[PDB]
Amino acid sequence: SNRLDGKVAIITGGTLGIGLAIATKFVEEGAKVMITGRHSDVGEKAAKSVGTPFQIQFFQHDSSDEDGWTKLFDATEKAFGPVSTLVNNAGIAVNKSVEETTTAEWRKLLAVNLDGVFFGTRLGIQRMKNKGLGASIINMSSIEGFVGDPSLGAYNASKGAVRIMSKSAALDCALKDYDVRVNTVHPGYIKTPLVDDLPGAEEAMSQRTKTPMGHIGEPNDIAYICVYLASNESKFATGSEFVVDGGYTAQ
Amino acid sequence: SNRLDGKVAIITGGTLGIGLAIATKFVEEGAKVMITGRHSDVGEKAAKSVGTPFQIQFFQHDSSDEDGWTKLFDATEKAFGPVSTLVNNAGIAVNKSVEETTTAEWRKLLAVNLDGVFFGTRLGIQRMKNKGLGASIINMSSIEGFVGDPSLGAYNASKGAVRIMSKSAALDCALKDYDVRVNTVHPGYIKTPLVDDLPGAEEAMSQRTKTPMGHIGEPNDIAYICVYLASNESKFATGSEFVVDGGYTAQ
Amino acid sequence: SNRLDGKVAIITGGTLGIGLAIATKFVEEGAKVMITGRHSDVGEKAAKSVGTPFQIQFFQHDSSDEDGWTKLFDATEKAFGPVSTLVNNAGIAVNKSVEETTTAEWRKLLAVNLDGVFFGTRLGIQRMKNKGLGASIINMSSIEGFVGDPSLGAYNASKGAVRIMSKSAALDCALKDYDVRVNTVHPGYIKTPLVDDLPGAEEAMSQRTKTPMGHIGEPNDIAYICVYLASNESKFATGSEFVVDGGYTAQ
Amino acid sequence: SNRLDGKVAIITGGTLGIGLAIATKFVEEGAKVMITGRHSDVGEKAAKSVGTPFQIQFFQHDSSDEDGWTKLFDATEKAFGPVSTLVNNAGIAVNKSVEETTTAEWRKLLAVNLDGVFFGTRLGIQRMKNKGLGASIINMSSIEGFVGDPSLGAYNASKGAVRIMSKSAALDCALKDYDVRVNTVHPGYIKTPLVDDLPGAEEAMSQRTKTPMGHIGEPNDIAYICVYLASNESKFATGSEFVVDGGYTAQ
Ligand SMILES: [Cl-]
Ligand SMILES: [Cl-]
Ligand SMILES: [Mg+2]
Ligand SMILES: [Mg+2]
Repeated sequence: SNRLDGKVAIITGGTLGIGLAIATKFVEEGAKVMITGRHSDVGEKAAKSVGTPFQIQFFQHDSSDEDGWTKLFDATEKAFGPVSTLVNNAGIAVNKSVEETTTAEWRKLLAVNLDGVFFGTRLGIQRMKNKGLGASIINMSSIEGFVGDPSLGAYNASKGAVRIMSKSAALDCALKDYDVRVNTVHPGYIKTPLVDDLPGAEEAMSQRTKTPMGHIGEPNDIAYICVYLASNESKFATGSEFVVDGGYTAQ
Repeated sequence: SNRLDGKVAIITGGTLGIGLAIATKFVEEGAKVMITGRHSDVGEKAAKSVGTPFQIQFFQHDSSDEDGWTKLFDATEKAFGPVSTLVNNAGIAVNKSVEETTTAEWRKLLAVNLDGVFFGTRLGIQRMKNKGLGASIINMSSIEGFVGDPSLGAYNASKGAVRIMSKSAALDCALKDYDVRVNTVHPGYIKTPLVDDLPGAEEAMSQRTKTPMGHIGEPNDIAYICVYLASNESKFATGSEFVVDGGYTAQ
Repeated sequence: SNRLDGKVAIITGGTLGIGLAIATKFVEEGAKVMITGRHSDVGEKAAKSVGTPFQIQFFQHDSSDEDGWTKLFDATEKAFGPVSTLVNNAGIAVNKSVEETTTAEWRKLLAVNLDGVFFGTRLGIQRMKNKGLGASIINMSSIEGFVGDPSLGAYNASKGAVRIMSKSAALDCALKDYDVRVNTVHPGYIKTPLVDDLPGAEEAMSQRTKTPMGHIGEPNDIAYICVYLASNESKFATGSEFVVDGGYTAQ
Repeated sequence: SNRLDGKVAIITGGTLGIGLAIATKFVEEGAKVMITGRHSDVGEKAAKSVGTPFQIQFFQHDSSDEDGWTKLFDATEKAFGPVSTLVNNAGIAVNKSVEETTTAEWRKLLAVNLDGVFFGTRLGIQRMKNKGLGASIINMSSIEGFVGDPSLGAYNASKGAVRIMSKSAALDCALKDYDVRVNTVHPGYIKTPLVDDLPGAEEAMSQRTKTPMGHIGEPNDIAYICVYLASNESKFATGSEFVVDGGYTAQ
């Protein structure tokens, strides 16, 4: 308990599923949290469901929106004081092979999944370096950052990019003594309402040729590894990849 | 707090350095612990330094000793009840290139670092499967399981072996619904009394071309990732590698 | 000899350095080659230096230019018949950390290094599937696709993207029986006239803490692995990463 | 043609399947070859099938036999002159999970697959260093060196060991300017008479959930990457992993 004492976290895509579980456990461990999402309806309800505005607030933002990133860091500092912790969790999927990806689909997915993580990482380093915060940037980088999927071409590109860009940022922050760590988290298949809304999706993901455990994960599985990485417990972990996938990548 | 409620852990090489830190944090999180080591003098003192014999005990054992593994699981069950958690941390180093490794050095190091982890993993699966324990085997597998070191040839062999053997065991346990997870932890350079006893060793390990953070870790850095992996917080993590190395492998 | 009998290859950035060496060895092994580059002065001289217009031609192209990719495949087919082989070699570097990367630098580098490899791979699959050509797409994906560099943030993002996007494409082509393979090549540091023009670059690259061989490579080092991947010798290799780096990533 | 001009190669387990194909292509490319195997009936027939005793000979040897390794290098030097090239191909498999592996099975498999590769690599470095031979050690390290298989526990241990031990040897040889390269080759599933003798093996290996190409490879698939690694074409490749697996590890 109090594993995130004094921390101030931004969690992009924090209004549902994995992001909301990360936000929930972060508040339970003593962090102040600003969650982001595209929809005020979802986001204001989500913040209130977790805690008071002294614990957690919502900021409406598309991660692809560069100017919005400045507003987001300014709003979080105004509410909670200097930001110590950034979880770049916002992402979209296109269910196309490379061959069948349109240029419009390619640009839209990279704008959220890659540009957004770049904008957040770049700004996070500038705003959180050299303040003795034990600062931590956690980039969501998928099992699709390790292995290909024939029907997730653009998503694979974005997650590979996040995986190695995060190492670059980890190294620069370490070498310059910035007191900022950067790591990637790689979820396998996770049961969310969105999976539950697609008939047969969980059953397909639970086949042993996909997930050896024969079931898929829950959002708290990703929340717990994020608490470790945001905490000072992980002060020697930087430039690392943390996989939580039911054995998906082990075979 | 109470993150290892009800757990019963064996930690090999648990009498000093990283193993002792893992044992200390495991007891602090509510686990019963049996630590092993070659020397009764070190081991009985270490157990008493951490807690009462109702919390932690010592069992004298060389991990290379196959028959001793049976005695160790029997003694732990007699003291604390069924074992839920095994940390295979016992290991030795030979400071020779492959070229300059004698056959006697090769066999001695593999007996501890590889045979020992095999004997512990094999027995752990048999003893901890199908009991609803949330069982977890944590194999120590080094940054030397990912990258070569020209003067650690046999050690590199042993750590590569542990890395991939652990995936095999993770997959079999997952596919057979055994309720046993197997993961590897990969420390970079860690400050211990043994490092402190070698003049200039910490300074060499802290050079940026080795450890980008410009310093080395402390035993608690490895203890915290082991608490996560032993706990039910990591119930969807199996067959994964967890690196805590100050950026060593990121460059 | 004749290891690329009947092959028709496009090599982007084929007018200089690594691309020119690949083109030279491809023509030697019996391939017909279209090389691309931004500058017709360089490109027309380069094609004539290697062979006759029945062996090798130049097509002026920026790999970021989507419409130009269509014209490039059309021109290659007109000159040499159906394309069997694509080497996505064109690339640029920005020598900035993630922190210091401007948005204009980010967008410019991703346009060439990521968008261009996507446009080439997508069009390559569409044009070379189901023609019994033994088709092969070779993506240049850098050692910077495996490890971070603190001063190559955008470059690392682009090379990690190419690494995993290529696996996606490899799998879709294999599962659909397209007779198209996709693989990545990961050069370490290679001596080119351009490296010769950067004072101290080769010397810095040649430090044992960077390249263990204590020297950097030459363009033919990359040409020879590309001949293997373009040829039918590699008909069971798809979704693989081929590193030629002097030991850079082994430590 | 003549890609292995002047080379003198030892190929362990060179009398059947993959080893025999490597030997066949090595002789075709101008190498002198000593093949090893346990059975003189098979070995003498295999050598005569490929070439004359001035091109290729057989030496009876179990790779687990340390004293026999000395006699093998002595016999090869006597027949062909100084050895330039070693392919550590000899291997055995036990079809047991870690849980089900007997100690006798463990020790027997490690004696061949790990001890034998150590004995060969160590002796190879000692005999081929500092002779200007362009020396090359190629270690067979399996897709089972990258991913687990629930029913290949000891095999996975041995192949992970070879993978990382080879990086250690590569680095020491590079740093000491020995003119010795060390690399690993990782075959996927390969059709051999031995696979043909296991009912349903090829069919199981050919499922898209195992090999995405929907078929397995042939021995020449491994021979061609070994020619590249033995030749001076690969003079900048050391400490690298070369996977030829039909897409097995890409998903
Ligand atoms: Cl040009
Ligand atoms: Cl034989
Ligand atoms: Mg490195
Ligand atoms: Mg896989």
